[PDB]
Amino acid sequence: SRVAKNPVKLPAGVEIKLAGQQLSIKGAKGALELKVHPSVEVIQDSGELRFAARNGDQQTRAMAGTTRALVNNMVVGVSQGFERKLQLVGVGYKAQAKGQVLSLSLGFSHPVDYELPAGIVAETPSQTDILIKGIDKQLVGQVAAEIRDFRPPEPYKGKGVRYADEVVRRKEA
Amino acid sequence: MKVRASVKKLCRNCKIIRRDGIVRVICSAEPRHKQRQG
Amino acid sequence: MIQTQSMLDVADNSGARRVMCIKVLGGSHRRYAGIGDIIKVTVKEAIPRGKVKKGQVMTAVVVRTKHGVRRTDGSIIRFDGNAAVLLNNKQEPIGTRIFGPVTRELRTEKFMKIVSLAPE
Amino acid sequence: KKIQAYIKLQVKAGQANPSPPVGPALGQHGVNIMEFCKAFNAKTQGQEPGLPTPVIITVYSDRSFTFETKSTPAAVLLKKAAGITSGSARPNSQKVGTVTRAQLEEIAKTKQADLTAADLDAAVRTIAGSARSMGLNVEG
RNA sequence: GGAGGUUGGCUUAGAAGCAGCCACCCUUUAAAGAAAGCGUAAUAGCUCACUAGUCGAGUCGGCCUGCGCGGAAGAUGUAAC
RNA sequence: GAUGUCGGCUCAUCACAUCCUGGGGCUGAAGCCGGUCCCAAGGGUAUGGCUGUUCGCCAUUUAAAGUGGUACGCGAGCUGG
Repeated sequence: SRVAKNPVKLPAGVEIKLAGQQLSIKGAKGALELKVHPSVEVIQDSGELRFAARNGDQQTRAMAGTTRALVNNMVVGVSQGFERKLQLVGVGYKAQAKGQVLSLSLGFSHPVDYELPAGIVAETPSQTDILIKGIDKQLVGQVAAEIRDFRPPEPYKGKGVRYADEVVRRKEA
Repeated sequence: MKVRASVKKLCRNCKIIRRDGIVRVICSAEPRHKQRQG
Repeated sequence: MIQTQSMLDVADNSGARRVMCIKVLGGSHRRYAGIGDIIKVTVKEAIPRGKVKKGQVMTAVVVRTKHGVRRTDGSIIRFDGNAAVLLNNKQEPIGTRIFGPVTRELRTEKFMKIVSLAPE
Repeated sequence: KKIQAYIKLQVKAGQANPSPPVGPALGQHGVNIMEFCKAFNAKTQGQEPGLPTPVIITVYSDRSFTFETKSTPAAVLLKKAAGITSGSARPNSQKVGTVTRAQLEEIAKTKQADLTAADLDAAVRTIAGSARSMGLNVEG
């Protein structure tokens, strides 16, 4: 079955500002998300959305699935805050957020001072945990990746930053 | 990677992807199944 | 001394009387060696008995030359005759007593030994 | 925690202390070996005591391990009815003197036939195939 | 869930479903190959097989066949429309 | 009815199938070292003993002492072993 047939069913008072060319979702708990579609057909029902497609190519059969999952992510974003759990493994490692600055201790010679780009906040409930709250998956996921690539993990000790638990392999020395 | 002329699967976990015009093999298991060109 | 195949004597007691330069250590092709540099000698003429036998590859430091050393001034010290001091496998000297003067320009990290036995 | 059957363990019936029959065979399981013996003491006097007894163990973290009532065992007692201690170098095709169905009748009179079986006849047929491990065919 | 015996034997802490050689059975049982593969090579575990929900229309491999170079690196200057 | 042949000196220019430095999958990669394969031509790339020698074998270095094309580059530029 195809994901382009299932509707959106946007919950709890989410406002659509659709022009036909540039859909604009505005809700509570963060707002101002918008996308532009190249050529699909968007109908606007009583609480759901269906994405009809034009010319039956391989490239309109592929867009209507992509633009359905992108609109669905904007609905959940104003509904729920996207988060990523990053744990720290290793001795002498720590992290502490200072407002909008995330400064780390990774066993280097000089400490790294990572700056968050936009309206996206990193909270640290521990010295070995990061929680990155945002509104869109691609911008939460990009910032979580760039922190991870400071010190990627190791098959011999595991000594390096490591997000949501199931990522790791190992071997003996 | 391991540049060949004939790529193929080795275990049950290998999926063959054609990424940017080249036939790659990525393995969700053991990294020694990673094969580049073919 | 300052070139390959430069005969120069030693300033040492245990050694041989004359040695000859065969290789200037350092860079890719260092052509000259001033005062305070490591060369590699062959032993050309030995005392009837000392410690070092004739015809043996050793390692030495250069301590006196007739071209001179030049400090941060116009003022230069210029001897007459060339002179080396043999070293061990590790760079520490072989003999006990050093003959004649040295310069103060040689004293460094690794050469506080020979400037003790120097008198300058 | 550890939910899959055929978890393999051979220590004695009432006695979990001898490790060189298994060694570190229960390390990544999580539970140390000493507190198992309170569960081996709960199933004694029928499961070939004195000799090391292989038993279906079910791993729990509540300091208790329930075992399947396998009343008379067959991994070692079928060696006793055949006449060997150590089986052949390749079982069921290399032979040292095998067991037949004429000698399986006496040992299977104590099966407690719904605890490792359902009826009495197929528990004899269970120990028919339970000899098929170690150099003992089914010859009749 | 993922087998009844049952640690599948000689062996080796361990060879047990995953040393080497193998048994490849019969059976508790909606189900179970005393194992297909990972997993501490190996102990678990994850699964796979196969059965209960969940899901509510297609799905799966192969055979021929038209057009497409991945394989494809050289010496003065693009430089085998 | 003539296109002067080997090695040396002087001066060079291009290829990349990379010797060094630069970026990097995998490892039977603990660390220091490595092995192997993709990307990269910007600048570098030893003095001697012995032989007519290129080649080689040695002694001592160095970050490294690269493999080819250019009438086996170069005599109206030199030498003539």
